[PDB]
Amino acid sequence: TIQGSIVAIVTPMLKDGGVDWKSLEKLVEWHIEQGTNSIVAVGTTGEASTLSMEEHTQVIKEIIRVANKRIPIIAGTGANSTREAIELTKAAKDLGADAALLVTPYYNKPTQEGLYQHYKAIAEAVELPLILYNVPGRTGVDLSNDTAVRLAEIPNIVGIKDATGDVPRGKALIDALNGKMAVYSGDDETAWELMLLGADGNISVTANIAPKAMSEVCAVAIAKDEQQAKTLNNKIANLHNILFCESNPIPVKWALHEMGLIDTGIRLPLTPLAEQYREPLRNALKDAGII
Amino acid sequence: TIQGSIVAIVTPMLKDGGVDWKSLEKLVEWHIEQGTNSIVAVGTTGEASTLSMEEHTQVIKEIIRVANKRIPIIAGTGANSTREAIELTKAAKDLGADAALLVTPYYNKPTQEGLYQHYKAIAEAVELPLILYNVPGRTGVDLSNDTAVRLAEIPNIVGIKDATGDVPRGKALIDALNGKMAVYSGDDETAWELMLLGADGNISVTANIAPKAMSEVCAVAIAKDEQQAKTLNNKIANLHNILFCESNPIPVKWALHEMGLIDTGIRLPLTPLAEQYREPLRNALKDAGII
Ligand SMILES: N[C@@H](CCCC[NH3+])C(=O)O
Repeated sequence: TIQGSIVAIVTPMLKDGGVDWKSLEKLVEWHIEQGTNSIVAVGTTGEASTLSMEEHTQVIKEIIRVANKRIPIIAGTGANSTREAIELTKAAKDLGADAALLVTPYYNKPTQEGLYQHYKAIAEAVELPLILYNVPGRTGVDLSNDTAVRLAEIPNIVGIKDATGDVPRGKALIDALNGKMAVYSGDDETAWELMLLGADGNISVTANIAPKAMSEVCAVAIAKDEQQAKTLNNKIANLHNILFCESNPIPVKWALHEMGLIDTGIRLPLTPLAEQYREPLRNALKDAGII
Repeated sequence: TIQGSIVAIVTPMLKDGGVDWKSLEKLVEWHIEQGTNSIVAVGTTGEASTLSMEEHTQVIKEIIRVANKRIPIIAGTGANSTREAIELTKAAKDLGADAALLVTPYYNKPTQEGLYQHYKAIAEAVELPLILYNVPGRTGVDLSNDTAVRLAEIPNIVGIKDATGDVPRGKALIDALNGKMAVYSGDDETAWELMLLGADGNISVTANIAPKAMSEVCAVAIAKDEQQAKTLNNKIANLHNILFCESNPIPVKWALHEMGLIDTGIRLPLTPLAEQYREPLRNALKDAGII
């Protein structure tokens, strides 16, 4: 049921790396004003990895408070420990989050059965809608369509963020499932095509700097308007490319800085976008009319 | 500079997941007895990602207590947060660890420069020998030989665990380093080859079940006795392959259970060795004279 443009929102930071609450606040308000359908708080793009548990809670709480029930909020609550994922997802629920996005355990490479048992355990432990999140390139594991299909049987497992960018496989996944659970794109550059094939939305990086354009692209692709989905995407297709010239969220945070929306803060081991890409990005933002 | 067989020790668990302190004590004792040259406490093989911070500290504490200065203890203290890694590495230092092993930040994909700044920051914050650890298949990031050479200039960065299993690449690493830091194998199958090439040791998974054998293999290869290192390694070569039928430490823990040394405990998302693999493992263990 949650659909359209879902922004994986950055966690604005002060020069020293402290969370910049006033920028965070303005961003959320802007996304709501601009058309953004919902926000994933503290996901990969929001630097889940470098924020303390206390900061995860603080950030989730502020985004919910500022949203004021106008759009649904998803809390990023993934962990590579089943026990810890349970704790983070429970905390998200108690905070009133509408759903939780859970990346597959990264680094420790669990088996498919383990991924199955991991998710099942969380779903039975916390009574909240859970969205799976597969991004093999970052985690070391690949949650198969088959395993996702098995998980779709659990009532509170309501979707999956497929960041593979493998359109054929995403379509295969969509078809293998029925409205059993939703499928969200996690790859901005092929998102439009995924939604045209039935995905319910796009958990976007690009929606961070072009919330309305992406808002529109999703509405149109979900309505199966291929031609208008193609020409509305072409206008921002370049953005989809440069926002990953270095690992996300490095580029998108610098973009947001060139837009005057946030400061340069960014936490190690991540680093400020290398000088090498700042100008080509400034030009990409101009070419798209962002600035 | 630590040299030889360095066991990446498992952390024994009771059926319900609780750390089996008694078995751990017995294993540490056994390793010292059998010829193990060093122990890595709470590394990947020790399920560092599913142990609480307190259990982390406790495992290091116990291993150090039992070892009683007989052999150097390395503490696994890697994190994908620079702040977090410094905290864990200071802790290890204050606990009496001889060095710390830090895997490259996983999941969040820092740049090469981010990797350099991450490790540099930790080196300067904690006066303790640090060993880098590159295992691209688990982390989603590959610390290049160039970035390694850079880091080797730093006084207390004393070594690198190269888990690529790419010997020619390791040859190039050993050569480019000009001795500035040690190189350790993180791939049991090719460890004897990397050591014959100049590696100072093997942070081994196999040493968990064949410590006497891996200890001689290491000493002989480090001495550059190619014929004896090959024939000694040939006797345990099938183990290096079987111990990875599923993701480590899933197989080595079960092997150790078949040996009657530990219980079946393992924490989700990890799972006990799949049935189909238990017998073949038992046989390899029998052929190697372990069982
Ligand atoms: N630590 C080893 C274990 C994985 C087991 C593969 N089946 C690695 O990085 O590859």
